[PDB]
Amino acid sequence: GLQRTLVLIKPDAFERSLVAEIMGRIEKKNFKIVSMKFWSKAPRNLIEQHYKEHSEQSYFNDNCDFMVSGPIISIVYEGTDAISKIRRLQGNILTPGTIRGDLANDIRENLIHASDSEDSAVDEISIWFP
Amino acid sequence: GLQRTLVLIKPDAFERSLVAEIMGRIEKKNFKIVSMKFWSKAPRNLIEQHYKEHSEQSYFNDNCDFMVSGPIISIVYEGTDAISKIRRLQGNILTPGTIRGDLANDIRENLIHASDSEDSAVDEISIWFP
Amino acid sequence: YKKAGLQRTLVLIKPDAFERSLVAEIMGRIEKKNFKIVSMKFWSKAPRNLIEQHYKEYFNDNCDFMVSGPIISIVYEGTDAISKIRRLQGNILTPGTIRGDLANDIRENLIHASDSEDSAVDEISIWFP
Amino acid sequence: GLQRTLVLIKPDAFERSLVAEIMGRIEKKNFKIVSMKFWSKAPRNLIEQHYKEHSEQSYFNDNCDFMVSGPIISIVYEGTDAISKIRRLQGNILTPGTIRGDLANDIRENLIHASDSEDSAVDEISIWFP
Amino acid sequence: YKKAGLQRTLVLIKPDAFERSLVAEIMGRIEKKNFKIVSMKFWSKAPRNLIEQHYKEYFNDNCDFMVSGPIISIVYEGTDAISKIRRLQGNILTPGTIRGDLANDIRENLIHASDSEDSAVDEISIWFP
Amino acid sequence: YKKAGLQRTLVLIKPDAFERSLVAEIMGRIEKKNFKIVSMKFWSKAPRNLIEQHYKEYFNDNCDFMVSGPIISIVYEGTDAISKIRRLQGNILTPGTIRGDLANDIRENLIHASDSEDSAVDEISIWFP
Repeated sequence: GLQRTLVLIKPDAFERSLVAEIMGRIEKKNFKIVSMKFWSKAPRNLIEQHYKEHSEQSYFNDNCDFMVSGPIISIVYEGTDAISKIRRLQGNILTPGTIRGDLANDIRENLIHASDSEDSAVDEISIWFP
Repeated sequence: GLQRTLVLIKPDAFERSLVAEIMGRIEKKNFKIVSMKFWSKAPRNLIEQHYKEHSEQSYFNDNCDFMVSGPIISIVYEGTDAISKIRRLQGNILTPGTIRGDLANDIRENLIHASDSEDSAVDEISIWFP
Repeated sequence: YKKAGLQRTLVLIKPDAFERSLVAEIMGRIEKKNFKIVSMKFWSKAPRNLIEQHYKEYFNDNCDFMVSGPIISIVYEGTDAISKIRRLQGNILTPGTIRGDLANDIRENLIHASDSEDSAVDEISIWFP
Repeated sequence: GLQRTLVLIKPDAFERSLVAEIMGRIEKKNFKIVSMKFWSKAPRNLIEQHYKEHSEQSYFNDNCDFMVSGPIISIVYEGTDAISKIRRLQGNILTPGTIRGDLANDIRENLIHASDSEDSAVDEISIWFP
Repeated sequence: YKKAGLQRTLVLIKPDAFERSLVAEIMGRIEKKNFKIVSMKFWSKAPRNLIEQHYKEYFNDNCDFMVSGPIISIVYEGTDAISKIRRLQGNILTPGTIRGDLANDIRENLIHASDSEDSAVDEISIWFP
Repeated sequence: YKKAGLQRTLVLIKPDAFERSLVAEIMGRIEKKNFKIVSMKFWSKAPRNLIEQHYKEYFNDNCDFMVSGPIISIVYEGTDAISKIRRLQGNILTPGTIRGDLANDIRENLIHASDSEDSAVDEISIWFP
């Protein structure tokens, strides 16, 4: 059962030279790249539609400022249970073995975003890959 | 308390060039290779005695076809709590940090098999290493 | 984004890299050498057109390989980027290099990097007008 | 919220050539080295003040003998939630993805020690870095 | 199993590799170069006999090392496998190679690879009759 | 601790290595070549003094870099350690080496290793009297 999920490689991954290292972990898990776009500086409006459900929260503007402070890469990966499986690779900073667990230490500069559900994926994918 | 467990490196590991990568993780955990046999194409009868407890299940024939579609390696590792420890390294595809968690994405082509118990180990070891 | 430099070069990550899951491995070596990405473009199957202009010099046989699977064109920036990355690409006989460590075929060699300032300019023009 | 924790790289890491591999995992998690001391052979009295809460336990002398059988490195790392985060990287031998999980197989020769609490950290840091 | 080629060579993964836990590291470099395994044999302690025939040319001192710990003999297949793998083995002074990156001793050098077509044939015969 | 040898050399892990989080990566390559650590010293900011004596030969510009961020001085021991580690350090153009794979600047080059027996002795004296 193939699925497609959207993944974002945040500006901090570029600053810390962890782009290849992050994509590699996903690649080694056997997921394929269907679509890919490189953003030297993603358009703010595009960032705000993506994080719109956090529109009423405190760090919304900062997270937005951050997502626009460096290049970004948006990828559409394809694979079996891709959405759930990749969301797990991403993990969290308190779980070693995952991407955020082994490489991140901030809840804002967390190197990567992966769709968390089917709806979220279809919406997220339509945003960066209309 | 030393133990010996049986490990199988499945055909997909060869197709995907992950043989060294899998053995390395076990090696780095400090387990030693006691016995090793390389099978360009393991004999089907040997495969069926090994998966005989699944003899009445749907994917039995397919899993069997798969295990005979490429080379295989059978290894007997030795170490403290080897059986339980290695079974954990193997893990599952939903748990990053483990072998199946970081490299597999199918419940059939799961790159590796590790004995799941003492009895299973003694029986499995007598099968590939009579 | 420190990486930045005094030279711009074109890199092509070939289909075989995708089939053998070495895309990251390859990009990692360049990234660790501290070169930055200026432009990047992914093609599920680069246009027959561009492949022809690029190698415009068994021509059709290789062209077929470069069009089979997907490719990624990248523009790297850094000091002496052209030469340095070329050395990273290396060849099938030189261990320590990308082709040296990961490839064993003169056509299916995983990656392409501009060999000269002239090449780089034309190559960047073909993939990034 | 920065914190400082104390970390010890045990003699076995040296024997097994895993010093860089262990420090690398901590480094990649983005923690910085504040202080560092290399001990060809740490002084026994220093080892006993550190493991003094185990003074009445069976393996106390052995663990002590071991900690003095090879070189050791004491490091003070600094980062956000450093104490808790690094304690997690260290993990245990039953949890792959962590340092002990991927590289250790003995509860004594466990390659690394990381402070387990703030008090433990302040005390441990005053011990090796008075 | 694409790897396949036009040449067959013999590799010996020495005891020190096992003691230093570099067996996988070593096999990985060859596997990433895309060479396939044809034959493989593990010896908890290769026969004194075979060690003698192999190096049949301080002879006894080295023979002792090759018989101390375990060894793994492997037959690799690929285009120009003999030469290519030999270059991967390299030497103690050449970084980027197996011996170059991982060894620092002329006897205890982790791995052996056939140096020529003739050698390869005889070596494969000794370990894989 | 087998590593041990017949030669002693001095290594400096520069500030850029810390900023780019390559300290372990660098130390790992030497450790895998099986060299052992004899002496080691971490400096949050090595003394202006020592930097001057070391390079005592734009002098002030480089001295500033070596004093900006932290550094780690290490004394490695092994057979032919001086030469061998020097080769591991290599240069910006040689892939497979530390500078070859990870650096792209003649000043900010991540690591320093004694180039000769004489150098090694003086360098070890400056950082480890």
